Amino acid sequence: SLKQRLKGKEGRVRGNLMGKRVDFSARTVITPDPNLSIDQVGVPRSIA
Amino acid sequence: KRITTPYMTKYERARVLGTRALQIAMCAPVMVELEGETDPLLIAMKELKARKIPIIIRRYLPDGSYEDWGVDELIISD
Amino acid sequence: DREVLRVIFPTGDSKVVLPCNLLRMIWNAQKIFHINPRLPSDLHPIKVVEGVKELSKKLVIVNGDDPLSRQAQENATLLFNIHLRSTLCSRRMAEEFRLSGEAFDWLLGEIESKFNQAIAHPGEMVGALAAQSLGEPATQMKNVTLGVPRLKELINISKKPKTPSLTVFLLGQSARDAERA
Amino acid sequence: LSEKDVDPVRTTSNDIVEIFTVLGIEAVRKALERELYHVISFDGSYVN
Amino acid sequence: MIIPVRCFTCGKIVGNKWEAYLGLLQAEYTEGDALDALGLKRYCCRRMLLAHVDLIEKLLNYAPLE
Amino acid sequence: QARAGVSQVLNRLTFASTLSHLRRLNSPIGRDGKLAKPRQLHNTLWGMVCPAETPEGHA
Amino acid sequence: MNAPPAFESFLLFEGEKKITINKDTKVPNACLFTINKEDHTLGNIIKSQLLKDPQVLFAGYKVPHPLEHKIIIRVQTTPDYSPQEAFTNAITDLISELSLLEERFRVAIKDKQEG
Amino acid sequence: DEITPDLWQEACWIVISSYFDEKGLVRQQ
Amino acid sequence: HIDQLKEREYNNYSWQDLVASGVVEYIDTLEEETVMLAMTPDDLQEKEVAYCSTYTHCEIHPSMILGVCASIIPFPDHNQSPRNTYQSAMGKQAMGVYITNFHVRMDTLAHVLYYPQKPLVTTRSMEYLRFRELPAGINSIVAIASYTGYNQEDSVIMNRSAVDRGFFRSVFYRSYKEQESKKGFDQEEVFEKPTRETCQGMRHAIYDKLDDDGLIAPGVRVSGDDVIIGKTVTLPRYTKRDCSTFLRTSETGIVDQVMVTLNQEGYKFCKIRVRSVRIPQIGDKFASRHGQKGTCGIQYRQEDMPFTCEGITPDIIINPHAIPSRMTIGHLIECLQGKVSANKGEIGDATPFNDAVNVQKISNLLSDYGYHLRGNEVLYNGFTGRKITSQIFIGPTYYQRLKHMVDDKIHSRARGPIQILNRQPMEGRSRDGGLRFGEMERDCQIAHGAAQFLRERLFEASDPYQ
Amino acid sequence: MIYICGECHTENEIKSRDPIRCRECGYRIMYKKRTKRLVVFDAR
Amino acid sequence: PYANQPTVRITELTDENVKFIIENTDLAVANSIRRVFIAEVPIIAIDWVQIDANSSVLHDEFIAHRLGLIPLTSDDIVDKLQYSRDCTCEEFCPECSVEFTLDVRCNEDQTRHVTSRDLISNSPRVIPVTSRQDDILIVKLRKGQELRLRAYAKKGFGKEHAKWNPTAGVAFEYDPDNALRHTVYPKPEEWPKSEYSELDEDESQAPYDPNGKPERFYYNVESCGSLRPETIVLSALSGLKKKLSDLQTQLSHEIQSD
Amino acid sequence: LNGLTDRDLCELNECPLDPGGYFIINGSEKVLIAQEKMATNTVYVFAKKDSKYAYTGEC
Amino acid sequence: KPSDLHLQTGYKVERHMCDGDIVIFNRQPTLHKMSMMGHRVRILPWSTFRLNLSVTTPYNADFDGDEMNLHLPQSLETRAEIQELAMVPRMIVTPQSNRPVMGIVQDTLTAVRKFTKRDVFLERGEVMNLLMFLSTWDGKVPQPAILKPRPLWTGKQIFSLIIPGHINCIRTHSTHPDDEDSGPYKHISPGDTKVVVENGELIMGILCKKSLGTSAGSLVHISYLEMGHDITRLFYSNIQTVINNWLLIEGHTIGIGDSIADSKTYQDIQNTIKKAKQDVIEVIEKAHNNELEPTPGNTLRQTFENQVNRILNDARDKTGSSAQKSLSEYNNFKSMVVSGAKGSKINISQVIAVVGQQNVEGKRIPFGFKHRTLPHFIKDDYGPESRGFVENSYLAGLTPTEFFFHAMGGREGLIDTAVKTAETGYIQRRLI
RNA sequence: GAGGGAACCCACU
Ligand SMILES: [Mg+2]
Ligand SMILES: [Zn+2]
Ligand SMILES: [Zn+2]
Ligand SMILES: [Zn+2]
Repeated sequence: SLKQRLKGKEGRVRGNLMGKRVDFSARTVITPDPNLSIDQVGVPRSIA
Repeated sequence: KRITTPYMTKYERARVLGTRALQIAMCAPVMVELEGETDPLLIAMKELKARKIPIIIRRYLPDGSYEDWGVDELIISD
Repeated sequence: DREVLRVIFPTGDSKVVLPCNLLRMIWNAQKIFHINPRLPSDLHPIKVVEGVKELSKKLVIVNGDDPLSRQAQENATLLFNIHLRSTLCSRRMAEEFRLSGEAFDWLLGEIESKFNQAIAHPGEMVGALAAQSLGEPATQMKNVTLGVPRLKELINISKKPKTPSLTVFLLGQSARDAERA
Repeated sequence: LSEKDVDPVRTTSNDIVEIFTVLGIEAVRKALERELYHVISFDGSYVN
Repeated sequence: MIIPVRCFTCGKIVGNKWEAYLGLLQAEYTEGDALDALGLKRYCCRRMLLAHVDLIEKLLNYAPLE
Repeated sequence: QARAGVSQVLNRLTFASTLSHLRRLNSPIGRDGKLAKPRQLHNTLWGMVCPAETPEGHA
Repeated sequence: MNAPPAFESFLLFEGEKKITINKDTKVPNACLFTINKEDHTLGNIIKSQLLKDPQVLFAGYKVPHPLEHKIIIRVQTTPDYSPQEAFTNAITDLISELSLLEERFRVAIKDKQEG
Repeated sequence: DEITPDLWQEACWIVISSYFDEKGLVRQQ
Repeated sequence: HIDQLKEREYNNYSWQDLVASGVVEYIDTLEEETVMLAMTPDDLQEKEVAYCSTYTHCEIHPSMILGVCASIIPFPDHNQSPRNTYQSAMGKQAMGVYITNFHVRMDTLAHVLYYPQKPLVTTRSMEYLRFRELPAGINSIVAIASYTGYNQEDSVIMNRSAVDRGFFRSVFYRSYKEQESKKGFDQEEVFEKPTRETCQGMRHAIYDKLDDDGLIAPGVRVSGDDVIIGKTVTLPRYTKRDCSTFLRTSETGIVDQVMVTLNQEGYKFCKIRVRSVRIPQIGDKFASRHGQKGTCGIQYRQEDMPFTCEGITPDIIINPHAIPSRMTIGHLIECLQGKVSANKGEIGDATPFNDAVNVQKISNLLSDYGYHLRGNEVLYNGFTGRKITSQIFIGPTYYQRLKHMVDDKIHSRARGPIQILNRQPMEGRSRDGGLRFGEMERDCQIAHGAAQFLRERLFEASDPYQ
Repeated sequence: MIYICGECHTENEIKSRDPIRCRECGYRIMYKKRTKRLVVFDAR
Repeated sequence: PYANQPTVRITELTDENVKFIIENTDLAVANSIRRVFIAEVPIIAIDWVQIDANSSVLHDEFIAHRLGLIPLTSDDIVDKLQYSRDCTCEEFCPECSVEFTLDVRCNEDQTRHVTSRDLISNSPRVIPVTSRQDDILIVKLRKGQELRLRAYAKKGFGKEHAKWNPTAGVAFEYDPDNALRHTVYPKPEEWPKSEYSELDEDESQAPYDPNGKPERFYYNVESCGSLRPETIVLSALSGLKKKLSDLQTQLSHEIQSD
Repeated sequence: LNGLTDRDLCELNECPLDPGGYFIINGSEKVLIAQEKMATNTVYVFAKKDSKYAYTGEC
Repeated sequence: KPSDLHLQTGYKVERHMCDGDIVIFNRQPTLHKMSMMGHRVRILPWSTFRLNLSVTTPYNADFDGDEMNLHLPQSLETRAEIQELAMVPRMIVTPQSNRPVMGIVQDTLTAVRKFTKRDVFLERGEVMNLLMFLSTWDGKVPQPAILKPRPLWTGKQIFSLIIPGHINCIRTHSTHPDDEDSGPYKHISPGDTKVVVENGELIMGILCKKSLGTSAGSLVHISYLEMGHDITRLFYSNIQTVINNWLLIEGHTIGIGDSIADSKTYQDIQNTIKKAKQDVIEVIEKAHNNELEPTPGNTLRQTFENQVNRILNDARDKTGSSAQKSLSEYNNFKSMVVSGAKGSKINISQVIAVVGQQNVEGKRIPFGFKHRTLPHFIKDDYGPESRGFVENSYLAGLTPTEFFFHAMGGREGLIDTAVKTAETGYIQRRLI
């Protein structure tokens, strides 16, 4: 129903307005790097 | 007659730097002398350090009134 | 100020949370200005008194000159002004900290700048900050209940707590012997 | 609290609702702060 | 599945030793003596032959598609 | 209105996963339940149920 | 997927300089030698050979990132001496060392093989 | 004769090997 | 009974004869609550205070309380119990040889290690799990050391030279199924090699690698944007449109096998197995048999890894800090026992409750082979040749390559497919989807005060509309 | 084209829309030939 | 000129290993020599595989990897062989590569052990090492299984791939009695003595030498078979000298350019 | 595959180490996970909490 | 076509993300505002997100398979918002507990405990190699703490070069004696356990988690308060690089020899366990012969349980105290504990001496059978072995009953994590 | 130069 469309964490408001899928985002496994400064992240060339 | 803080807040600093950087990226005149650097953020921060950014911050009070502060009128303490 | 402190802190816990670390900046002034603690100082005690007075004048949390504004400003900086007068006492500054005149002027300027750097910025979403600051330690959490169930019993105002209890304190001799207790 | 030789000043409950109904809204504000502080600082954890 | 050509740690050739090791074990050698007869001194080369599972023999029991 | 997950696709990533999936028991108590007693390792599981092999998370 | 080719640890691509010298402005008579597509081998021998020169006041090397192939050798010398001259003399001494070691190894192999 | 404690480990793994030679591991299914 | 069972295939004496002899009997949980169990026969042969003189039953072996996955753990009674639980979880994710007839089978997901080894340190219960015949892992020279800082926070340094020699190399097999279907009289999907001027709505890809039956051939290299099954469906000049089966994106590989058959209802049915070789990589998950999971942080070559005086470099370097809070002492004992096992030429016994195996006995056995009795060795720095001041614990430990490679998880999106209903980005890397900027992220960006970034994420990086 | 029968190891010519059955033994599971295209492996 | 004057003492020279001692040099020189042993001594190994038929139970990349790990004799031919990156040919030529062919069909009821003896080279100076011990098992075939392939072997060193590493084990040691305290034993009596130790049985460790430096280095270079171990050491010294000479040339060009 | 030797299983392209214990449904291998339940025909007496019943017997 | 490759002023070029780009970096669950921080992009040649180690603490991240998210700001306003608001150096100190969230972690921590000890002396080449990794170094090699017989620098000199500006900080090492400050050697520490940094120079003391960690008043906290975010960022990076390169020389391990105690220590532990089991049997005999007096506010069974748990906790504490007292200065468990990097004294106690009592729901192991914990015990057995006291260590190995009871204990922690996540998340959502 | 949803299960941090 429309109420089931709107309600819940998967509904319209919580699942599509309070939070939503975004462009220009990447996700992968993290590995250590003691040679980077604390404000610096190593990024794979394919993601970039 | 202005009761708000004389210091530029961190949010004011962030938004003024971003807005001035976008204006410089849209070919606004540069208010300072630039030593051959390209990035609009760097030009915006050296304009802010020289306190020459031509932007007025309108701070809204909860009563609905507002105060207009020049960027050259605020203290950039951070 | 001591009487006001003992009203505020009746348990005698002197550990407080305050903006400017006065002892560390006195140590910083000693190291910067090469203060010899074994030599007499050139700092007049009246310079200490008047400098702390003007510094406390120019550490403003509540603006305004009306009596309501002055009372709110005095209340908002009461602990810090008490700690400032306690730390920058003329006796302590003369025989314990031994600061010079230029060291004391730099100390006043540093205290003023560090206090003005500590004031909350307008635009701070402090409610979300508070909700994340009380929920992040919750991830790491007489039969009195504590932890996450007690936090749930607190933020949900429960008419039926799991372990309701009193802490009854006794008056006079009733508190001193076990038989009348 | 009404009982004889019981301190009518320092005696308190851990029940938020009865502290509100007996002593008022500022007292239950202080009691709420004390109980939240107890829950937080049981572990030695500190929150500002 | 099949014996590796090299020891993983050092790169000593162990791919020519599996059948010799099996023949030594068939000749009533102990595993340590069979490893010592093949010149596998380092324990990194000895785990190559000691821990090898020769799955290719059981794979060869299936009729080939090709 | 019927129980789900009685029949599962057999895990074939390792022989150990195949054996473990072929010898798998399931309590049909909902994983949204926050009571600890069915999830606890009971004393009577000695020699019958492995005390180490359980999933992590809701199950 | 993001795997670099294995020859990139030792092959200079087109336009990549092998060694670049930069004057270190912090202290007098100091230079930074950025050597591309090398590793701890040459960096270690050159640093230890520069440490033997009494006119060298500082000698060190670093790999700034192990996933890159780059050596930074910082050399500081006395004012009457040059870090480029120190670096060249260190390479010359290492070359003479290896030439002498090569011929003595050949002599020792011949002696061991004859008996 | 009783199984001596020095032979017990070998004997118990013999009877376990016999159990898994007969039943296997998926006997319940 | 033991003598009769030693010749099980000669006497025809079996376990069932042992049950019929009145020697063993099956006790369930309700009856076990009335029996009196001796843990060992040492509880029977006990002196004047045996703690019980009325034992009714005896455990055959206590280590039989473990399951299939917990029986591969060496020294499980020297580990913390949650670590045994974590290893029982991860032994099902370890890549080895999952079945012998894997060449016949076309499973959707299949994983075959090149060189699976039986452990040097086994349990006796592993003789019946067939782990000696289908093992999942490699005995690895593991040094527990802090080297260059790249093994911190549950990470490992791998030997790149070892990896080049086939150390933990695996094969990923993926099967793709497709079938012609007669969904109506006019509709007719067919395996054909499509033509650009004839088929409607192609995906701008190449079709030359298809044979003229519409199916790609075995042995052909394929990439993420490649057609492997060419299926066209008749449209009721473009008489048919393209519904070809595509390879999953960024999953490069080689077509291993193509099988053509008939389904239940008699249409042509093709299954294509594509093979891709997975060399160990930074970010690939590796676990010992003690709950010591961790991704590869860096790979050093043999000349960069630390070495012993015999020239042995570790295959894997793990951080010391993985041990103390975990208390996986069975990992250390397995490493020590594996050093002893590889020097002696034997398979070490790590049955849980075994008094014949002790840390002191393993230490004396190791000292009998010219090594330090506690498994430490003097290691030399690979970069400089100088001795490391501390002496490094190093020896063979069984490691497992887990199914979680980084190349099956790396995902980026700039712009692409969106959902039909809410016009927001899709789900998962398989659909080129976006990541969810959830409610908690929204709260965090509220607390940051970054309102324009919040507007960018929640309005104009997701679904602008006017 | 040429498909190997799964059971009887023999090669069979199959045209399009022809049902996939081995003309020798009637086995319904058949496999494609290895390609003739030239594929290079680094020996790494 | 502050060069060392190192001396060589060969203590063992077999066909498999060389044990030798280098005196009067620095620790960095010794370690770099060891690193060039492992990483920067060029040999010839198979790097290009074209499989024509593979009916075996092992897939094509598996066979190619095993072929790459087979050592090939490289004595006196890897010096005159060119790198494929430095060669004027288009794809391959005898000046930069060696062609190998393998053609094995199993038609018997016995399992056919396709070994390195079945690798037939077009150059007689570059053959598998076990074809001059048993032969390195490439694959096992049953009846009806076949393997035809054509390979090309090219020059390379172990910095690129470990198949070009010529050494099995480079044992390296210095200061065997721990006089320099470069390692610190919590219990020195628990530690076995080195092979090169010069201590009595009652002593566990040398007295501390505050004026000492690492000056004597012990090597056991074990060869995988591609080169003789003395050829490995000589080629390593030559390669390190050539690296230093090329770096000196580029350094002189950089100095003159500024 | 019942009663077949390992050679007969290999001639049928089956793994002799494969345990069985599963079904093939539409070509997919399906295992039936065992399901726990309360035992039947047994009297179990519990104490229901926060209810009108002090004790309850169940069969 | 080249006609479509022409650029005019006012055009936009959607260029690839390159070095120096500002991104937001995130790990779920995003609990506080420092689980999403701004990072500068550096392109590295593998398929993972490389992360600095000190940054793993505000993310609650490790590298056992964690996946993290990276959001690219698309405009200059959002880029400047992230740059001036949400960068990692600006997020060093939290408003939650007015203390740093990121500190020195595990190997930098273990080796800065090992590096700032009094007997650490570095030669000229080692000092030059360490100064190669000091990015804030001014180029001047300091005068060594020892000039003759040989020029040797201490680790405190090199860390004084690392410490930025003129930080003045007084801390204590974790092994600082309680009576030392009242003794005659207060300002000259015999064990080097009073940390004094003066004018940015580490004058004395061994650094640890109490000095370089995420506590209030720590050295990185003073660096943030006095020098700002950029200098403190350089401080973190310099500590990590210099200490991680000295650890190549020094090295750190853990072995099976760190789990061994002395034979005298093993005898003491066995004697303590025997005495405590005898005490438990004596309390059992007192309760069985009705000679056990209940304490006020409790019934007889709960007073018996309190007495037994007091005896067994005293046993575990005394055996653990003997275990730590056996440990040498070379012990690596002790090194990682006194550095604050990983582990506790309880972990050392369980590895070396006694695992201890297994507890389910705060009590001993329940009688899941009829009055028996396991069918290997007699009925109404209230002794330590029966009810879940593990008298063995992890080195010694557990008995089968102890193994099963330890599994019962660890299942409780797994259940607690799994069922507390949902209620805690609901509490966070309602609070927000 | 990009055409399904839903349900369930397993797994990951
Ligand atoms: Mg993790
Ligand atoms: Zn080896
Ligand atoms: Zn046929
Ligand atoms: Zn050529």
